[PDB]
Amino acid sequence: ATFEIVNRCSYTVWAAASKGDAALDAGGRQLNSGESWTINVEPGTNGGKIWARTDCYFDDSGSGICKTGDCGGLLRCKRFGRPPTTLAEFSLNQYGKDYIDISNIKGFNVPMNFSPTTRGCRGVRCAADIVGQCPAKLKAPGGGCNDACTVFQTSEYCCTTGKCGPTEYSRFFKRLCPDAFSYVLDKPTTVTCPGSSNYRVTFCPTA
Repeated sequence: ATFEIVNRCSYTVWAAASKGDAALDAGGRQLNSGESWTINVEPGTNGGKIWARTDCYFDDSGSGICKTGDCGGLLRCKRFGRPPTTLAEFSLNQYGKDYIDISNIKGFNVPMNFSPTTRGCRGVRCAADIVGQCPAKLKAPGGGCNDACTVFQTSEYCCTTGKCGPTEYSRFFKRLCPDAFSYVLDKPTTVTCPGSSNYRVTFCPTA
């Protein structure tokens, strides 16, 4: 499957793509404003994610740091990123269907649209000004709006027991972005697409 990753933001981002125990494609790349990066994701990939990283520095070996979304200091991510990260999430070719979503369960850094580029389903978007509106207790000084699990580390926010409800913090994310997951047991906003669809992830879509 092909994913075109487009940075419509006015600022540079460092895109990242991983399934948690491996890179997808090259795993990460710099995208200046307006740049596009097309990656190939193997069919059957389960639990893949694409995100943006902000305010990164990398040396000539591809080692460094980002203020949001850092993946163990690597330009080419093999693992998931450090919150806060708006997440494009997907599992492909699962009994004939692909499943996609946007999640704020690990916070929000950059606005995003995640849409199919082939027929048979719809896209999702979370492009409200979550960072500007972020609750004071959730604001990440390095940038972004953390989720409440990252900040407070409670069973309720982290859904550790499997039995959690919505919270004042989850409701903040959900009010701003109804089409994204706001907590683990949110009513799902997953979209079912035809198996082997292709996609576009656009950072700052309303930019």
